[PDB]
Amino acid sequence: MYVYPPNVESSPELPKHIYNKLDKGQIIVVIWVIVNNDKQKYTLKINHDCVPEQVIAEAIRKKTRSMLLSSEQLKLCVLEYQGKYILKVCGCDEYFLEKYPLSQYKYIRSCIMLGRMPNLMLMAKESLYSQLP
Ligand SMILES: CC(C)(C)OC(=O)NCCOCCOc1ccccc1-c1nnc(Nc2ccc(CC(N)=O)cc2F)c2ccsc12
Repeated sequence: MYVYPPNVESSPELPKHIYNKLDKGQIIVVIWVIVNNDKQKYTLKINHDCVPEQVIAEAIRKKTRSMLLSSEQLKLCVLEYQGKYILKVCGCDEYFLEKYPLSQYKYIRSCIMLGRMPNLMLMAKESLYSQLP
């Protein structure tokens, strides 16, 4: 269980041809989760420069929407749960573990260029843990 550094570009600035493909600075992503090992997903529209914990936070917003939480109650729940999970590129041993604008990760910036939908798996942070020798 080696964990590799984040696969990011050298600058958060988007090249001209990629910047002009944003829809009012926003992108759409699909977030998968294992629930039986059944799968559920969210399709979320987010600012391109959201950091991975803000993506997990938006999914927390969607999950608790029916509770009619106030902004303070949502902040409390987000601070409690957003650190217990991590985002992983579907089908690849690559994680978004560090605070970078999402579009600075090479997988996301490639999805924006090619017009492809980013697919990410939200997983428990403990699955990264290696046992001690
Ligand atoms: C924020 C906390 C941690 C309190 O929310 C949970 O306990 N989540 C559930 C456990 O999954 C653990 C990880 O889940 C999350 C953790 C953080 C943010 C969002 C989720 C999340 N939750 N549900 C998702 N779909 C989903 C719909 C309906 C059901 C059936 C049902 N009647 O519950 C089950 C489902 F799974 C999806 C789909 C994509 S992300 C996501």
